[PDB]
Formats: sequence, C-alpha cells, structure tokens
Amino acid sequence: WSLDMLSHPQDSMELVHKQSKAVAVTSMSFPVGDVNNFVVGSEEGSVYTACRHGSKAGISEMFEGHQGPITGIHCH
Amino acid sequence: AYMKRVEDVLGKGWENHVEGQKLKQDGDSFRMKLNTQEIFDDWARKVQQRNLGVSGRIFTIESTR
Repeated sequence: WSLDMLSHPQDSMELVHKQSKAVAVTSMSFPVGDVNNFVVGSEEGSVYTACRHGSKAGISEMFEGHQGPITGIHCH
Repeated sequence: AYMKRVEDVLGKGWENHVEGQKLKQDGDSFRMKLNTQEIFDDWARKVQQRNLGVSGRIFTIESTR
C-alpha cells in the first residue's frame, strides 16, 4: 500500500505453499536491506521465507524445527 | 482549471491520495452551490410573466397618452 492511496492495495497477492493451503501468518519480518525475502512466522511450524518480486514471489520453502504455535520472528 | 492542475500534479490516482479526496468533496459541494439554472428558471418565469402583455407592445404603434 502506498501511504497516500489506501482504498486499493498497490501490489497484492496471497501466500500459499506448494499445496493450495493457507498460510496463517503471525508476525513476519523482513531481513536486513529489504531483499523482499521476508521470513514469515506461520501459525505453527512451517516457517517460511517468502519473496515479493518475480513469479517466484511468495512462499519459498518450509523448515520445521518446533511444533508449538509460532509467536514471533526477527532478523539482524 | 485548478482541479486539472491538482490531478496533473498528484497523478490520476488523486483522490485516493490523502488530500485529493478532501479537495474533491470541497470542489464538488462548491460546484453544487453554482448550478444557476434555477436563476434562469425563476427569472424566465418573471420574464414570461412580463411577456404576457409587454414584450410585443406594438399593438398601439402610436399609443394614446
């Protein structure tokens, strides 16, 4: 969204994995530099890296190393 | 002319922009306070009222007095 126009999203798409199931995100975070490869804290596990530009935008891969539902993420 | 100045400055997405919506509303209401066809209506009625017996008064080319 621009900070000017807000009646319509500037650029917008969903976020689904290889399967067409939803990605209940929770506190995503862009890494340093805005390389558009923001990490997404999903609902539980299946934390993803997701791109914004190109046809490959969105969900890149799933890594699971915990089973409790995710609450946050951060980069540095 | 000011409105076209505004949108040429602010792009065609212009009311979507934070201020353009405001200036749009204001120019519109200001425009609604300028549709003067009522003046011609009522005044045309007064003219018609006078026209009933005045506008073609040549009926007495050299009227008595």
